[PDB]
Amino acid sequence: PYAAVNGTELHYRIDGERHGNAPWIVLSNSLGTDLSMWAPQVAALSKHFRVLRYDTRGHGHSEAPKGPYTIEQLTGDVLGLMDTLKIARANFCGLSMGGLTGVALAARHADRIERVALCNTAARIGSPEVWVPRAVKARTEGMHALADAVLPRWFTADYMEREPVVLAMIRDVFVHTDKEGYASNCEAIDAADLRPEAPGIKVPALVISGTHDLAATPAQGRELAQAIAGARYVELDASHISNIERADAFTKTVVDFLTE
Amino acid sequence: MPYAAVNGTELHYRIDGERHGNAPWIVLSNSLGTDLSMWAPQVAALSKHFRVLRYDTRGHGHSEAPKGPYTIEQLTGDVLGLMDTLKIARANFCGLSMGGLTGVALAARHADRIERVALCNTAARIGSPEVWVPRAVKARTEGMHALADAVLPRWFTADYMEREPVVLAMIRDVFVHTDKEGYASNCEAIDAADLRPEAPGIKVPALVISGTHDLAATPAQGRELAQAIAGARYVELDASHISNIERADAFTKTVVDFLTE
Ligand SMILES: CC(=O)CCC(=O)O
Repeated sequence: PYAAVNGTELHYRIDGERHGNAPWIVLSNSLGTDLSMWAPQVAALSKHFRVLRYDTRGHGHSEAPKGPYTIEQLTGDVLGLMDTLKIARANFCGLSMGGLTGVALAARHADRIERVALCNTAARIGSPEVWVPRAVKARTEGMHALADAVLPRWFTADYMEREPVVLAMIRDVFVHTDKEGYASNCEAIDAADLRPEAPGIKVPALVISGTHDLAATPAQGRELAQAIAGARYVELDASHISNIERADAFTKTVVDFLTE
Repeated sequence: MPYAAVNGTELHYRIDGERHGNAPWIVLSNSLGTDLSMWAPQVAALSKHFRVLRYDTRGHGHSEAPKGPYTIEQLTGDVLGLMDTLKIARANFCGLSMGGLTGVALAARHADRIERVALCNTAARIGSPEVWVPRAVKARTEGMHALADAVLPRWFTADYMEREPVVLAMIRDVFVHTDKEGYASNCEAIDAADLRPEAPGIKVPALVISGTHDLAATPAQGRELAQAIAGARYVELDASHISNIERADAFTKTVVDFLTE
């Protein structure tokens, strides 16, 4: 399944009661992942929602158009996807760059968003010292070279040692991400600072951060939550891909929040 | 992502290791209801010694699901057409379940295309009409969620499943999103393939890996397979049917030492 959205082709995947009547949840992935990263949440979510997952532009089985990409393109893909599938309004749960997209969507397109879960993210993620070298390395050396540095930021060393099959699966998706699509998203993320509009988010919002997350910090998640009136901040004992390392605690947090 | 139009279909494939290097090739072939992510625990170790080709079997993953039923000849020709497309002249081959079955066909009917074969959680005749006929009906008329609850417990021991809920969820996600017609047509292929008369004809070094808890393809069938094949060797792992996941480390080691001996 693929949807032509902005003259760009996105791979997507639906779970839950299709004939049924349940609210939608849209899930939005981290840089260097694909929609498989949400597999631990799919069962619980499916009990309450129709679930829409997709591969972000430049990722997974989606197209990689010419970059640099921008936050507005990443926001527009989600809206266009929902347009295509005739989803008038949905809950939204995004991780890292997925959370950043959630910020833009919630601030600017609340008529399309019911509730927002903003996970392992910040209103402004990283800095040019992170994103510029990362995009050069991606472009000039390929993704295999990048995995060694990036993957340790995603999971604690204990989790990786204990779970070499999960790590190998996640690493395989990262290392096979289109290097240009990857760099072009590095550019979108670096260019995006949504700090000015976080305070304009008026939908119910949950911010999840990982205690051990160095890519988007607990301080950043608290800053994001404090900007949003009524936002709830939850910290998990995890690093950056918290929905995997702490799947049960993540899933329970998000489901409880969304079914309020 | 990479696709090749081959044998009258389109297959999604993936290459690891230096693709223009000089290391021998290895082609991996997946189980029914999986996609090429199932071999992710082996990729790192095999990339050290080999150029690695993985692919989504027809009806699976991101490959096309053409009109079924499928046959063991379509499945074999798929591997061959992919190799041909990549200019791969010969390769080691490691297949799990229907992948191991494909590997028996390939090693028997295409010895010159094959270096060494690892035939994993498999048999020269897998299951029986009493399993495959209702399976195909169920997949086609009820969809894959229904099948997942019956099939998945046959792939891992209870304890692994309890200990490894993230691995299970990811494997289940691929299984439940398999095209149902694609899956049923492969059921038909496997049920029709009885490679037992052809196995004694295999001329290349073979390794047979079986899981002591595998009910879908048994140790006993693993031994018969190994005994049909001149010089084949048999190794049994403390696992059920998807042994390259449940006992990844031992599986990897076994396959690597055998293929590089
Ligand atoms: C791989 C599959 O879907 C069936 C295997 C079995 O007979 O249990």
